[PDB]
Amino acid sequence: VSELAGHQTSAESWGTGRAVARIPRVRGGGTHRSGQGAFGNMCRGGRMFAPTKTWRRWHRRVNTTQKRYAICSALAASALPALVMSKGHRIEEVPELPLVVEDKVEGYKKTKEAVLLLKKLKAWNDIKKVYASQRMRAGKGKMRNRRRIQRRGPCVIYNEDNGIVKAFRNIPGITLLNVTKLNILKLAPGGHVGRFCIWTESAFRKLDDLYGTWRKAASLKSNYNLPMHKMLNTDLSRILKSPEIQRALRAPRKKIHRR
Amino acid sequence: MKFNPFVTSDRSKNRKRHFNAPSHIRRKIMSSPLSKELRQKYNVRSMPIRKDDEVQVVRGHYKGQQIGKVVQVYRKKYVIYIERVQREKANGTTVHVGIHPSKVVITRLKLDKDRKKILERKAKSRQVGKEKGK
Amino acid sequence: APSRNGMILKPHFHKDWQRRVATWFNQPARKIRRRKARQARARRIAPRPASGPLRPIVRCPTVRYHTKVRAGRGFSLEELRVAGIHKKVARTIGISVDPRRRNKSTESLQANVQRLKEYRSKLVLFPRKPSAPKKGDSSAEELKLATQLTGPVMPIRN
RNA sequence: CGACUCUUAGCGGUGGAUCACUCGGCUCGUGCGUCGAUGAAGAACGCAGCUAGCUGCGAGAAUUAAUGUGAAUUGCAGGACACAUUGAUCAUCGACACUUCGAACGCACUUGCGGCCCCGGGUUCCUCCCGGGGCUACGCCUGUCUGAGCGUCGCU
RNA sequence: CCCCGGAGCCCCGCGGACGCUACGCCGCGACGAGUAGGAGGGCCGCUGCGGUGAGCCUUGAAGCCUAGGGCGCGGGCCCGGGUGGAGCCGCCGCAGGUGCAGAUCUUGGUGGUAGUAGCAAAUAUUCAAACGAGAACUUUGAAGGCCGAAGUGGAGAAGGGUU
RNA sequence: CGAAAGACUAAUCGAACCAUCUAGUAGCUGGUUCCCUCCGAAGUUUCCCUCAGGAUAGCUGGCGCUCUCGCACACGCAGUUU
RNA sequence: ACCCACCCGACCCGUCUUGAAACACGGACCAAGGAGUCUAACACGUGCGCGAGUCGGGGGCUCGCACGAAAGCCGCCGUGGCGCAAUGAAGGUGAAGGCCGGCGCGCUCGCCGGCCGAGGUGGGAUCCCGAGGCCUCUCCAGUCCGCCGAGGGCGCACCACCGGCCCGUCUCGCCCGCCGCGCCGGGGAGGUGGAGCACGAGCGCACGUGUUAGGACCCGAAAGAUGGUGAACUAUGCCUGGGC
RNA sequence: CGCGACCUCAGAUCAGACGUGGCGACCCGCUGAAUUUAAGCAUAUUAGUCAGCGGAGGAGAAGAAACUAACCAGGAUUCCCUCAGUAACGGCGAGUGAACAGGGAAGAGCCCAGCGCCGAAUCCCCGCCCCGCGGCGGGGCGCGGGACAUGUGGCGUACGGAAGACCCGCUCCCCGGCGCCGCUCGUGGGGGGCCCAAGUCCUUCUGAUCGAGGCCCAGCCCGUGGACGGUGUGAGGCCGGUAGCGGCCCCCGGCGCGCCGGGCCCGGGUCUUCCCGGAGUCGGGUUGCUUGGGAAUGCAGCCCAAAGCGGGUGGUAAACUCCAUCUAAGGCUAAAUACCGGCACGAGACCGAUAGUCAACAAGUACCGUAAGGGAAAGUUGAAAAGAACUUUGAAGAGAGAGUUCAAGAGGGCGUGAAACCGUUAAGAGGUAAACGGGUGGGGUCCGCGCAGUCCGCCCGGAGGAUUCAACCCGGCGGCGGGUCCGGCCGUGUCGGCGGCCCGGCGGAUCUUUCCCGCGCGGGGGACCGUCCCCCGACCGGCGACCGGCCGCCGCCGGGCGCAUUUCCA
Ligand SMILES: [Mg+2]
Ligand SMILES: [Mg+2]
Ligand SMILES: [Mg+2]
Ligand SMILES: [Mg+2]
Ligand SMILES: [Mg+2]
Ligand SMILES: [Mg+2]
Ligand SMILES: [Mg+2]
Ligand SMILES: [Mg+2]
Ligand SMILES: [Mg+2]
Ligand SMILES: [Mg+2]
Ligand SMILES: [Mg+2]
Ligand SMILES: [Mg+2]
Ligand SMILES: [Mg+2]
Ligand SMILES: [Mg+2]
Ligand SMILES: [Mg+2]
Ligand SMILES: [Mg+2]
Ligand SMILES: [Mg+2]
Ligand SMILES: [Mg+2]
Ligand SMILES: [Mg+2]
Ligand SMILES: [Mg+2]
Ligand SMILES: [Mg+2]
Ligand SMILES: [Mg+2]
Ligand SMILES: [Mg+2]
Ligand SMILES: [Mg+2]
Ligand SMILES: [Mg+2]
Ligand SMILES: [Mg+2]
Ligand SMILES: [Mg+2]
Ligand SMILES: [Mg+2]
Ligand SMILES: [Mg+2]
Ligand SMILES: [Mg+2]
Ligand SMILES: [Mg+2]
Ligand SMILES: [Mg+2]
Ligand SMILES: [Mg+2]
Ligand SMILES: [Mg+2]
Ligand SMILES: [Mg+2]
Ligand SMILES: [Mg+2]
Ligand SMILES: [Mg+2]
Ligand SMILES: [Mg+2]
Ligand SMILES: [Mg+2]
Ligand SMILES: [Mg+2]
Ligand SMILES: [Mg+2]
Ligand SMILES: [Mg+2]
Ligand SMILES: [Mg+2]
Ligand SMILES: [Mg+2]
Ligand SMILES: [Mg+2]
Ligand SMILES: [Mg+2]
Ligand SMILES: [Mg+2]
Ligand SMILES: [Mg+2]
Ligand SMILES: [Mg+2]
Ligand SMILES: [Mg+2]
Ligand SMILES: [Mg+2]
Ligand SMILES: [Mg+2]
Ligand SMILES: [Mg+2]
Ligand SMILES: [Mg+2]
Ligand SMILES: [Mg+2]
Ligand SMILES: [Mg+2]
Ligand SMILES: [Mg+2]
Repeated sequence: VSELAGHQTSAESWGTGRAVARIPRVRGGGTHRSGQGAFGNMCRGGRMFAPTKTWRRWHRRVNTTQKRYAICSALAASALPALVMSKGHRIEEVPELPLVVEDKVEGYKKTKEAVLLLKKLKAWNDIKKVYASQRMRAGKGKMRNRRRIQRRGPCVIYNEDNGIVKAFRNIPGITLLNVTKLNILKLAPGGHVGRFCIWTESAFRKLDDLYGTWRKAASLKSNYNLPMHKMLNTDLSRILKSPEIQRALRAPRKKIHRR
Repeated sequence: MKFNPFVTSDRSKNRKRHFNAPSHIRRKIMSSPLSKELRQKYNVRSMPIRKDDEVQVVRGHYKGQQIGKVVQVYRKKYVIYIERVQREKANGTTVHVGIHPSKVVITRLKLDKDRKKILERKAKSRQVGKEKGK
Repeated sequence: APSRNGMILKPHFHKDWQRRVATWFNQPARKIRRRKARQARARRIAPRPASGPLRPIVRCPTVRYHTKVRAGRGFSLEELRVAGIHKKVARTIGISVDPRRRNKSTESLQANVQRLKEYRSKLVLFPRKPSAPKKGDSSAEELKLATQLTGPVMPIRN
């Protein structure tokens, strides 16, 4: 809000003794705006309490490994059909979930090709659902150039644009990434972890060179490896009804002694 | 999307641009499609509508297959008046009802020299793009 | 008033500081502008290194830095004299010259002569006209590179 | 039942909250970075067929020319134009034009008084008189012309 | 002296809820004032952003109103009907100029007071007519009165600026 | 400015008015916006140009941790008494 | 939930106050507005990443930014910050001890070989060992499985105590060293000051509370300062007119 | 008593030039408070900050060491990060507070006076010609004026310079024009103009659609275009745009080639002989301000007042002494940097008409004030004005009918139309002001019923009626689970191959310069170590990591089975 906002008046308080109320009141004149109420956050005209400043700490800076950890986490759950389906993406009829494709797809220079591809791969019904979501936004962002809203679609990770990013462009829903420049804002939109992507074999090879396997450095991010796991056996149902453990448990007291 | 970083995509800016548009610019805004018949012949989608073209109204109340001659172009009001597109006021007097140019179709153009040269310029650019696409 | 334990601390917000707050919303826009301007300057100085001129090796001052070595401002006159480059010319071939540098020890001098010698070896002086006189190199070492050198020219590695 | 009063609801008033709109703001950024005695900014007074205000312009006054555009402008009139023609209407704007105050300049601020050169009526240079035109601020530099001094000399 | 794919089961170790959003579900006891103040939880509420609801909406959105039907301890909420006429909401996250009875608070509006106070300085009006929809007040005529030439008369200055 | 009353200086005078410094300072008045739940005070200490305020102890809450054993198999502590 | 009736109960809220229904203040009524904010610095708590490190800025390389003024990467990855070492005003100094054997007279002092290597007491969650039961449809043999376990151990963290080491300082003492033998340098014993060491816990990011500096919860002075406008009222002087 | 030089001074409406005011976000020079903090206050602080005056530019200022340092030394200025809330200052309280180094952004360096040499070799203005002329210039020609020796120009300035002799190697740089060629990064520089994809297809809602289903061919078309706006609701395809190394036309820039006109005979080292520095300034004393600068950081006034192996600095006053380091008292200079004013654009987790600027509107307007100055309120009929013809009552405003509109329960301050408050209509009540809590009653309003609500669901028994099964085999498909791990793929731990090791790469302060290449160092090999991969065998976790057969079981389809069965229905 502007600096001068509210203070461009010259207004003194009629002190006590005049009845009225000790506010600074507009000085002199034969207008409506005379002996009014200036400056106070409560007055009409007035001046907002704690006017907003530009030097509010807008930007927010995050540790680099943590950023990478998130981006690994999103990738890891771009596998897992459950996490992709739960994130909404109609991935029912898709052939294999870390969906990787031939690298002619770098070639394509026309939406025609890019859509045909998506229909063969059965990824179109996500795009279809994007069209279905296209609707008007609720409220004031309508009058501030955020008027329409819709779904996020299939990600498409490419290794090099040989034409591709032109091809997939008008197809609403699609975002294109380079592998070498991935982004958590796009791999986990809403801060929500799953997301159906579509890999290019050239790009899908490059992932291990970028992120490093568990027994090999990144070899592309100088000093980095994957984050180690805290617990390895995630399925505790496989643990808890093992021989080794159930051997060593007292028998479950389960009678219900009511009052 | 639009990628040109000197265009606007800003409701307030586009509307202000529109409503406070100058006559010669309004000419372009007030354009209207050719009939499929002419679309075939001239290789042109649409043309800036003019004082005495022949025209169908396509949508609204006056939507109909009659071919009325244009009567005048009220560029201030973003509208054109058409021959029998009119309504009787309280006291019997006919009043030319406005139709917006874009909800109308030009069946017959009023061809002058300049209109002829315009159509030659638009058709040529269309065929350049088809040659570039091929 | 202070309450039970804490740094008895002095902030410097008693002047009208909000009148002189300097935001950094530029900086991205700035960073680009420099970068464009940088790429333009390269393109202007066509086969010449983007870097600038070549600069001497030089030790830092003080006990602290002492052990490290930087690029200096420009080669001394003795170093040009010994290498055998006329000081007025050295500017014209992309050799930084300062003339305010003393030269105390002969270990720093011979190193910096060696630098210039090496430079003169791996330099490709184009002739003034396309018709080729003396000094100007062969059209072989010219066609094979009218290439710019990315980064600092012959970088110093401590 | 009666009038009156209180309460609730219906409908009507008063009033302009709410909601929905937004050719306006506020903030951040980019590029450029240009006023004036060749009269600036600012002020004044003018100018439309009907126009008060806002805007736009300057006695060529809601504008002239030019170039681009290519049929309007339109509240009503009237008109033009042949829109197979430099051609309506907008836009641009390089040519032209630009009343009076204002640093503001003949001197004054009454809008008053002048001087000096030339031109038309007036004369037949007879000065008057009237009208038109061009000069007439201060400071300062380079030169120019006229000079001043028991300032320093020379020759007579 | 035998096997539960069959002992037939009050206990079953062969497999295990109708139950198991394990931030879930269930059982036993105890206890429950509260200013200032502190903490927790709010599927309480407002506005905007990323996600998400193949959400809702001219076969009627928001708001508004309702002696209609309900839910919740409560913040609140949901449905019916009316009115309205173009947008709006649920969930998961993020963000804040986020919830009013008070401030002789600010701006706008409305009452009671009240058809009340009041329309009392400087003697004065009456009759007829005309116009006119309409006359206590206009105009004309007649009468009765006043200012009483230091004027309630006749002319300027300043000021107003078309009176 | 005053034949003096601190009179008068554009309804303002024991220091005019206008704009700014200015959102001047305030140990002092006033106000300070939804629900449920749980815990729940102090007005006493010493110091202070301190006595209508602070500081510091005290009294409150919150976060915990370390251990204890009703899982037939307990050590320590108390606004008591012996 | 609308209205009415009746019995019982029942003073008007807000607020300052030991005490408010008060003859204490604010409040006719309704709508909208309206007050603990943001920045910086500190501290503690909590969450995450990495960990004797950590770090990201600032800068740079990748794009016309549609989304990007983002995202990514950097022998800059670390100049540098904080951290990993203190203590002294400073010149400066700077965290090891033990044991064993030998050689100097073992002189609780000086020098040479070997071994262990962060001391010890009490309490310590927890692990570990475990006599012994306690049965099995018989009399004994007898491996397997438990359940408990008297008794005994290693003892985390943490606490209390005693030792030890480093810097400052004092007191008392006796020896070593060499390019410079000196108003040179080095050590020992015993106290005592240190925000110390005694097998590390930090760094960055985020949220919360508190405390401050800022307009700093919102409203409020009397004043103070700078630069300008007024003598059309009125005060006094002067000029030129009028009047009694 | 003249005339003539010069010197110092006047006057011109003399010829020709310039300066004056504005704006002020940023910038340079002065000037300079007080609120405030210190819980009082006077030093301090607020603050070299507001106000005041001056002067600029597209930036300004600064800037080529009289510098840092004390190192093995750096090397103009500005800017950022850091130094650092540190050294220091301070009623040593409140509080205040730099610099060097280090890493970056950028990077660029120069010229006089003097000292000297050169016939003033220089400059300005006149006038005549040729070109060029909207940033007054080139070339030539004039006994045409003047400036200038009280010093103009070339060489030259501390990084040394000049003049000499011989060592060497050889000779393009600039401008005034006139042309002409390649349109020269947002991927054709800048500006202007004018252009360029695809449905108003079906049906159906609607006042109007832009909405909802649909549109065999793989999916209506286009899609480098599904930004945005407009158009009677919500539009990739109606229109303007949007995309594109898309098009065409203008103009202008910038750089490439040719010709002419001029200028321009422009080096380096080596040895010798010469040459060399800014005075009322430094420095001191002082007083006042200023600074973190403390026995004086910087600026001032006044007084004193220099030197030349000098002078200045070397963060504690002074003397002696060595070292180090610059060279002051003259000047110019792009760049990274700043920008709440201007012109022109772009965007937003901002505001949405008591908000957001005072100002969405004929706002710095109306209005007030003598004046300085103060300073509002105020957006919305509808898709379209279709803004109510006509009839009638009234003097008229106002009505009543009629009409327009999807609607006037949208009627020109008109979208929606809350509350306070008022009118009426309906209902109910009424001597302790009203209102309230708890508890019942009565009446209303609607809401749910029922014209029996006897509510359903399993299983069973009986009684009626109707289709094909189930049970079973047979054929097919699919699924599960299993072990023989049977056969093969799959992967964990271990061992064997030293096998990838050079046909496996990185890393290393491990080594070697027997190596190679480039100049003891750099790069690359070559050893070595650490790490990552092939070959087969063996053991083991045989792991949801899979296949193939076989087995068992399940399910579906079709075959079989016609009816004591298995269904449906009452
Ligand atoms: Mg405001
Ligand atoms: Mg809303
Ligand atoms: Mg650089
Ligand atoms: Mg009523
Ligand atoms: Mg209003
Ligand atoms: Mg309680
Ligand atoms: Mg409380
Ligand atoms: Mg509408
Ligand atoms: Mg906000
Ligand atoms: Mg209220
Ligand atoms: Mg009365
Ligand atoms: Mg008169
Ligand atoms: Mg006073
Ligand atoms: Mg305040
Ligand atoms: Mg007090
Ligand atoms: Mg508690
Ligand atoms: Mg009190
Ligand atoms: Mg009292
Ligand atoms: Mg009370
Ligand atoms: Mg009383
Ligand atoms: Mg009081
Ligand atoms: Mg009151
Ligand atoms: Mg409110
Ligand atoms: Mg913490
Ligand atoms: Mg604290
Ligand atoms: Mg605060
Ligand atoms: Mg105040
Ligand atoms: Mg004072
Ligand atoms: Mg000026
Ligand atoms: Mg004070
Ligand atoms: Mg105080
Ligand atoms: Mg005081
Ligand atoms: Mg100061
Ligand atoms: Mg100022
Ligand atoms: Mg400059
Ligand atoms: Mg200098
Ligand atoms: Mg420096
Ligand atoms: Mg620090
Ligand atoms: Mg200071
Ligand atoms: Mg000279
Ligand atoms: Mg559209
Ligand atoms: Mg639309
Ligand atoms: Mg189109
Ligand atoms: Mg000071
Ligand atoms: Mg000293
Ligand atoms: Mg300068
Ligand atoms: Mg308004
Ligand atoms: Mg309003
Ligand atoms: Mg407003
Ligand atoms: Mg409104
Ligand atoms: Mg309205
Ligand atoms: Mg409204
Ligand atoms: Mg309606
Ligand atoms: Mg309506
Ligand atoms: Mg209305
Ligand atoms: Mg509306
Ligand atoms: Mg009644």
